[PDB]
Amino acid sequence: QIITTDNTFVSGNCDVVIGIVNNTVYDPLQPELD
Amino acid sequence: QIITTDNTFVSGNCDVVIGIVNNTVYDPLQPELD
Ligand SMILES: *[C@@H]1O[C@H](CO)[C@@H](O)[C@H](O)[C@H]1NC(C)=O
Ligand SMILES: *[C@@H]1O[C@H](CO)[C@@H](O)[C@H](O)[C@H]1NC(C)=O
Ligand SMILES: *[C@@H]1O[C@H](CO)[C@@H](O)[C@H](O)[C@H]1NC(C)=O
Ligand SMILES: *[C@@H]1O[C@H](CO)[C@@H](O)[C@H](O)[C@H]1NC(C)=O
Repeated sequence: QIITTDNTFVSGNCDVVIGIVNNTVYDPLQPELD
Repeated sequence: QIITTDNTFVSGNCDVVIGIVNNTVYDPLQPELD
C-alpha cells in the first residue's frame, strides 16, 4: 500500500532512528482543502 | 500525548459513566478548513 498519514504514525524528528529513509508520506485530506 | 479525536472514540452522553472528567478533545481537521 501507499505510505499515508492513515497507515502510519509519527514519533519525534528523523535524527534518533538508526536506519531511516527519506520518502513522501501522502495525506488524503489536503488534496481537497477547499 | 494530546487527547485528540484520533486517540479516542465516543459512546454515550456524559451522565452514565462514574468518575468522568470535563476536558477539551482536539480535532486535527479544524486548521485544514481552507
Ligand atoms: C548495513 O550494512 C552495510 C554493509 O556492511 C553498512 O555499510 C551500513 O552502514 C549498515 N547500516 C546500518 C544502519 O548500520
Ligand atoms: C534526508 O532528507 C534531509 C532533509 O532534506 C537531508 O538533510 C538528509 O541529508 C537526507 N538524507 C538522505 C540520505 O537523503
Ligand atoms: C473517590 O473517593 C473520594 C473519597 O471518599 C470520594 O469523595 C469521591 O467521590 C470518589 N470518586 C469517585 C469517582 O467515585
Ligand atoms: C462539566 O461540564 C458541563 C457543561 O459545561 C457542566 O454542566 C458540569 O457542571 C461540569 N461538571 C464539572 C464537575 O465541572
